[PDB]
Amino acid sequence: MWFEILPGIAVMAACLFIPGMATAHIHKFTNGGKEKRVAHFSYQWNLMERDRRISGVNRYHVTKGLENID
Amino acid sequence: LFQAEKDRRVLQMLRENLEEEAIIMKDVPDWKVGESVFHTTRWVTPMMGELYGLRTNEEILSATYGFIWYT
Amino acid sequence: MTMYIAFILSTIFVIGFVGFSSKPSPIYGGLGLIVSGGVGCGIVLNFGGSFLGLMVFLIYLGGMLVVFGYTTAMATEMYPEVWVSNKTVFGAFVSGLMMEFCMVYYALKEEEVEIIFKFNGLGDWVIYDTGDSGFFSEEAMGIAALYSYGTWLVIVTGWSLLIGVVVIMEITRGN
Amino acid sequence: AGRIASFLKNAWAKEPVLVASFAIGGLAIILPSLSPYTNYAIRINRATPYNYPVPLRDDGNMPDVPSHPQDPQGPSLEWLKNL
Amino acid sequence: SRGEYVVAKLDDLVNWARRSSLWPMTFGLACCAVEMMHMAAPRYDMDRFGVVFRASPRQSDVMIVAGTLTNKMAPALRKVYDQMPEPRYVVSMGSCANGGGYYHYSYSVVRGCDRIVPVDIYVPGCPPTAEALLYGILQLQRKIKREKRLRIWYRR
Amino acid sequence: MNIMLTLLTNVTLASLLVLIAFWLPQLNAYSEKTSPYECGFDPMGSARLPFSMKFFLVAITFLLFDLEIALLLPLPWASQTNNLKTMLTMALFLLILLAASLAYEWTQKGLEWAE
Amino acid sequence: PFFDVQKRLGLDLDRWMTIQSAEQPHKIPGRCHAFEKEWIECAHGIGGIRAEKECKIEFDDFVECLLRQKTMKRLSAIKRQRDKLIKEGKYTPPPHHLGKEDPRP
Amino acid sequence: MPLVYMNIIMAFAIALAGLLMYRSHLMSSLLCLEGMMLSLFIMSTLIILNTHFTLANMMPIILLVFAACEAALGLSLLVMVSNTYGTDYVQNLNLLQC
Amino acid sequence: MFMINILSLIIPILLAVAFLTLVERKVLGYMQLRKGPNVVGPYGLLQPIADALKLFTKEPLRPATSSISMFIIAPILALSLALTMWVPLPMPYPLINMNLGVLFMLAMSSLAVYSILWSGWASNSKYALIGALRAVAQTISYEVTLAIILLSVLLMNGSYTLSTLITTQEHIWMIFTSWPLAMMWFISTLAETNRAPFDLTEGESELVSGFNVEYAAGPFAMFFMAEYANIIMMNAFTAILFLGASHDPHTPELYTINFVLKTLALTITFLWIRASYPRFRYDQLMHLLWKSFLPLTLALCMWHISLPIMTASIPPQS
Ligand SMILES: COC1=C(OC)C(=O)C(C/C=C(\C)CC/C=C(\C)CC/C=C(/C)CC/C=C(/C)CC/C=C(/C)CC/C=C(\C)CC/C=C(\C)CC/C=C(/C)CC/C=C(/C)CCC=C(C)C)=C(C)C1=O
Ligand SMILES: CCCCCCCCCCCCCCCCC[C@@H](O)O[C@H](CO[C@H](O)CCCCCCCCCCCCCCC)COP(=O)(O)OCC[N+](C)(C)C
Ligand SMILES: CCCCCCCCCCCCCCCCC[C@@H](O)O[C@H](CO[C@H](O)CCCCCCCCCCCCCCC)COP(=O)(O)OCC[N+](C)(C)C
Ligand SMILES: CCCCCCCCCCCCCCCCC[C@@H](O)O[C@H](CO[C@H](O)CCCCCCCCCCCCCCC)COP(=O)(O)OCC[N+](C)(C)C
Ligand SMILES: CCCCCCCCCCCCCCCCC[C@@H](O)O[C@H](CO[C@H](O)CCCCCCCCCCCCCCC)COP(=O)(O)OCC[N+](C)(C)C
Ligand SMILES: CCCCCCCC/C=C\CCCCCCCC(=O)O[C@H](COC(=O)CCCCCCC/C=C/CCCCCCCC)COP(=O)(O)OCCN
Ligand SMILES: CCCCCCCC/C=C\CCCCCCCC(=O)O[C@H](COC(=O)CCCCCCC/C=C/CCCCCCCC)COP(=O)(O)OCCN
Ligand code: SF4
Repeated sequence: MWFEILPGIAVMAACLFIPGMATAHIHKFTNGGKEKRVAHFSYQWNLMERDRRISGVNRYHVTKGLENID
Repeated sequence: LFQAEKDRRVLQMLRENLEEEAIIMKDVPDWKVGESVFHTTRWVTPMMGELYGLRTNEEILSATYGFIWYT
Repeated sequence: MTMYIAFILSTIFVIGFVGFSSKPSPIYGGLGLIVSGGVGCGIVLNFGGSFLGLMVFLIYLGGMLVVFGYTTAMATEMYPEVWVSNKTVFGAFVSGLMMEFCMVYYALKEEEVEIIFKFNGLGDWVIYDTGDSGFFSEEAMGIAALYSYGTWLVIVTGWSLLIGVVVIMEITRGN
Repeated sequence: AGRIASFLKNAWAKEPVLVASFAIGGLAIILPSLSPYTNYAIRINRATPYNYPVPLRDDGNMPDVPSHPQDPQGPSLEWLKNL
Repeated sequence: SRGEYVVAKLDDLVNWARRSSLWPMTFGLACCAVEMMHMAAPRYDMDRFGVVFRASPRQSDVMIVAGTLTNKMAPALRKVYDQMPEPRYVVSMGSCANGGGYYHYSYSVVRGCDRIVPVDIYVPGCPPTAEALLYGILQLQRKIKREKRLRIWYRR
Repeated sequence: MNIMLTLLTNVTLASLLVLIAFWLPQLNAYSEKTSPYECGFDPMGSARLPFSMKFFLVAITFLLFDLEIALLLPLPWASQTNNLKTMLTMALFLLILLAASLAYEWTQKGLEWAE
Repeated sequence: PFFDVQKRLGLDLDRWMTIQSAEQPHKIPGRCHAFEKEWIECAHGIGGIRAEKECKIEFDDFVECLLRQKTMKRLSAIKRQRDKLIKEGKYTPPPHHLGKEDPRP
Repeated sequence: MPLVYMNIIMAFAIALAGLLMYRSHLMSSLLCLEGMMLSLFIMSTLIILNTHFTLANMMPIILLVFAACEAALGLSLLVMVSNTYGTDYVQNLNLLQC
Repeated sequence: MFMINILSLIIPILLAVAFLTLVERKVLGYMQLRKGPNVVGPYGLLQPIADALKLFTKEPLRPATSSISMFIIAPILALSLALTMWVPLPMPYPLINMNLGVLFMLAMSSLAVYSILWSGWASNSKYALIGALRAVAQTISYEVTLAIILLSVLLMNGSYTLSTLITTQEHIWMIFTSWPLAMMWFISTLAETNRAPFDLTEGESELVSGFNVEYAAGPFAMFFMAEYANIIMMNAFTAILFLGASHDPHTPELYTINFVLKTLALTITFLWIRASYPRFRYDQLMHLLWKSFLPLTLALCMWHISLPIMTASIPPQS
């Protein structure tokens, strides 16, 4: 045997492993490695646009700390 | 703070558009620059065709379809 | 000017309406109506109408399926027609397409008035309001207000649905 | 009150699905009226600040309106913290 | 050369793909169909070889003539053979399908299915044992392996 | 944009699969091969003849019922109103009406298929 | 004809939806709240016949807010002259209208 | 008015003409009716969304509901017509004259 | 970089479908006291590759009486819908973060059956027409019940966003709250994907392969791929909806592994049910769904509407 079904299932699991984590990795690689922002409502989109405008490099994920206000 | 910044940004965009319209409309014989289309004299919120009217296509796309297309 | 996405969707909408409005063997009419419903769902999606678009798409899909079963049962012939299998169907389809294209060209090139008023063009992105929203969704709140504000609408709608069930039963009773 | 018991017996023996569905529907209809927690749900719904609270212009005759968010006056959400 | 190696490898790959997965059509006529069933039984389990039954002729590769082919049935057998898309193979099972068998001299029996359809493998017996039919299927697999289509096309 | 790109990619992949399926293998089609499939013999009538529907009434009732879910789907958002009593009353009223319509169909032998 | 029972009984069966500026949920305002309110206050009481002559200004402003026909006409004229000038070669639009703007929060 | 509104009006007019033409069948005219309902729904929701009429967002849904009723009604009648003639052709509905 | 994500979501799903065919064959074989495919490769690992290569190198057949455009369009639509309905799934981060994911899934699932309908109608054979009619009856039977079950389950979530289902059941699985709805939803998904005992649209013993009886080599393979992808996707959706896993934002691999394991368990359960029971009758399925599932579904919808108000536990995110 009954365990001879275990190999194929394992391979299938490996395939189902591929998308999820990959997406996560892609998101990180595209957003400075910090869990790409979710904008469900207009307020969150406005926050993202404000960050993009004040970043100075046209990237919303480049956050500015207290060192940017003298 | 966001409200204050939004008001200042909208006013700056409107002023830039008005200055540019004054520049362009100079040779038009019967044009009054900055003329309102409403009989009233109170404040009317811009239409987004008045803010990003003279700007590029990418800015317009981000302004109008930016939020809806973000997934 | 802005990728003409809404304009392209509206054109496909009208094309599907022409396709199913020439009455070519309702199977293909059903396909045309499904295409038009999906494209209209996309159109209202582009305007912020998510729930309304998804609802109209689902309702039509369910409705179309019943229609397909019904044409298989009652409205079929030995040689079902298509847009190129009949002179009349092809004539109607081509006339609709040509007149739609003519109207589009006249409205794009000139500020022409056809029936209602003059044409503007310059994309539909201009009319969008610059106002921002909160943590809620405007359409979602408007629709959800049906249960707190629209008591009368809910009452008449429920009564109409119950009477409709009774009515279809009585009509199909037979005798 | 005697024949209804026999009818319930017969319905449970023959069509239990209908009996269960009717019982669940009846419970869902009656129970919310008797529950003391409905007012708490309404209060929680009313306490959610979706929109900005516009300040009131001070005319000097507003004793119950706080002058600052940390002032003791105004509504309190202390009952929510214990729920 | 270079093209010869490529066409040989491609032909080997295609032959392996067609050989490893044969889908016979659910089609039995007489006694031999019981042994065909017993081939699918757990003891022999033809499925483990990639051989799985499919009902529709359009989704079938092999036609196994298991039983007597009467005159009333011959048009139906030819029809279902014609509707099988190529490549297709025919395996003749039992004496009745091979050459008439016990009913060779009867007035209503086709003396062999090879008069109606071209046959690839002839399996003898009455009925052939499930092992005999499995051996015939393996011989058909070997015959498919020996086939050379792309190699012949290259030398044209 | 992302959803449109996803739809285009999926449709392109399916179309490419169909094209490879239709252009790679050797095609040898003759008249007898492409005939309509009956079990072993030629079809008597045609597949375009009317096919009786024994559940037409159930289909129409499904048409009417498919809008009840459309009305009931905004309930998660309607749950966030201030006056929950009216919302609850109207939702329960709508569900009772749906149940009553289903019961009325059931008792009058409306769910039974035609003989 | 119009057997008005709502005003007689004070029921408000369908008057909550008639106009755009009447108690929307969560106080969400319409796009033309101010213009519609102004027109309604102007035209209330005088009557239907007078409201088409004395409150014509308010109705015109409300319609302009609704459809923005004049605004789009003005914008199209400005854009037409702008593109004619750029084709002739005298405009040279400023950098902040081309993508070189210094953005502000 | 933008091009989207005019395209929706054009779709409604095309569907109305298709309903009024009555080629051969009866299902096709019902399909034209549902197309008219769909165009009305799309235009109504576009208008409601453009002007931020919050309370009117529930108006299209109610529309759809009654659309269903109409559709159901038509289908019911069609069945009877078939049961009287074996074909949903409109040429058979000629027992009553003017 | 988005196309890389699209490909990384597309190709593994197809590979998983291909190997699920082999897993199902071996599982059925071992539950039938035999071995199943173990000859082509080591423990039969190369069987799906041989199957696909055989199917795509075989002559594709088109009937003479068939309507061509629909006949070719239907498999494309089926496969496209099967691949598309995977994007909004949070694993734990969805590829497309829709505000209304559940409604999108319902609409796309409703559109999927039109591939079966159009293939059956365009095949222009009696068995294909009967298969299409059976599909129509099946969807008429299950659609309303499925939608009401989804609404009742999501009444405790607070929205239609699929990502919120991860944080809704951070502490306790939702199966402990709505297990009757869980069972009814499981049966509805069994009927939705056209699986035993509700696999009436094919009817191997009755309609000799049913609607796809005329699809020879490539489009038949695409239909098979679409069906198996729909099986896996529906089981993943059920796992997310009813069996929520623990998501740590700094290591999503744990959530991905848990979710994949739950999906595989549900798929094995699907194969188990297929091997265990005989087949329903396509009128008995409608009678079951409209006389036993609809009343309980309506009652539980009323109960789940009343419960949050009754206990003052209304979910957030209006
Ligand atoms: C006594 O009286 C008599 C009878 O009365 C009893 C009779 O009855 C009778 C007639 C009966 C006879 C004809 C004999 C009939 C035999 C029996 C009745 C039954 C025997 C066997 C049965 C059919 C039961 C079978 C059931 C089993 C469980 C077998 C498994 C069933 C299968 C159908 C399920 C598996 C499905 C198939 C294997 C197809 C799957 C393959 C896929 C389509 C391919 C994979 C998909 C790909 C396309 C994926 C591609 C994606 C890629 C990316 C992958 C990678 C590829 C790249 C190249 C990398 C006679 C004659 C008779 O005298
Ligand atoms: C980013 C990572 C993603 C991972 C996804 C999850 C895992 C996916 C992997 C799928 C596993 C497939 C099963 C493989 C089992 C091993 C088979 C092997 O042991 O057998 C060999 C098979 O060898 C094959 O070459 C290996 C093929 C396995 C890869 C095919 C999987 C399909 C996806 C990619 C296709 C590209 C194929 C490139 C190689 C031909 C023996 O054949 P061969 O050595 O020959 O002997 C005959 C030739 N002689 C006579 C001269 C000796
Ligand atoms: C779209 C991307 C993929 C494209 C296609 C690639 C698909 C993956 C390739 C799969 C590899 C497996 C093939 C062979 C497996 C080894 C099995 C071995 O045993 O086969 C032997 C020999 O097999 C063949 O010699 C090997 C065929 C492989 C040919 C290599 C081709 C590489 C792929 C190249 C694809 C594209 C080429 C570039 C131009 C575009 C004969 O064995 P057989 O007697 O039966 O069985 C024995 C039965 N027993 C066990 C009972 C005793
Ligand atoms: C897995 C998903 C991703 C896959 C990615 C790859 C995509 C592959 C694209 C799909 C096509 C591949 C199929 C493999 C064979 C090619 C099919 C066709 O295109 O070739 C011939 C098409 O050619 C035509 O016969 C005539 C061609 C003459 C016109 C020339 C084309 C215009 C170019 C101008 C010439 C200049 C030089 C050309 C080279 C650059 C077909 O001829 P035909 O006999 O019907 O069909 C039988 C094919 N058989 C033999 C293989 C069974
Ligand atoms: C008075 C005339 C009686 C004879 C005529 C009878 C025929 C008509 C049938 C019934 C008339 C409907 C009148 C209901 C009008 C709604 C307004 C009122 O009822 O208050 C509502 C209260 O509604 C209550 O729930 C009671 C209505 C429920 C009616 C029960 C259904 C049975 C009606 C009978 C006909 C239905 C079909 C047949 C059923 C068997 C909402 O008040 P509230 O929420 O504070 O304010 C909302 C505005 N906010 C949000 C800004 C605050
Ligand atoms: C106003 C309150 C409503 C709220 C509750 C209800 C919510 C929704 C639930 C109802 C859904 C619709 C139900 C439709 C009823 C149809 C009844 C019917 O006609 O079916 C009978 C069968 O049903 C009957 O046997 C008659 C009624 C059976 C009892 C029904 C419920 C009676 C009361 C039960 C609950 C009592 C209170 C709960 C007590 C719990 C125990 C302490 C016909 O039998 P067939 O299956 O068609 O054919 C059989 C032969 N082949
Ligand atoms: C204190 C307040 C509480 C309020 C009440 C809440 C509790 C409610 C209590 C009742 C719950 C009952 C739920 C039952 C669900 C309905 C099922 C049903 O009744 O239908 C069956 C029929 O069900 C079936 O036959 C379906 C067969 C399909 C089999 C599929 C595989 C078997 C099960 C596999 C494992 C199940 C896994 C479930 C969860 C999966 C993980 C999500 C009966 O029908 P018939 O026997 O035909 O009778 C009608 C004629 N008199
Ligand atoms: S060969 Fe023998 S066993 Fe086989 S069908 Fe003929 S008589 Fe029966």
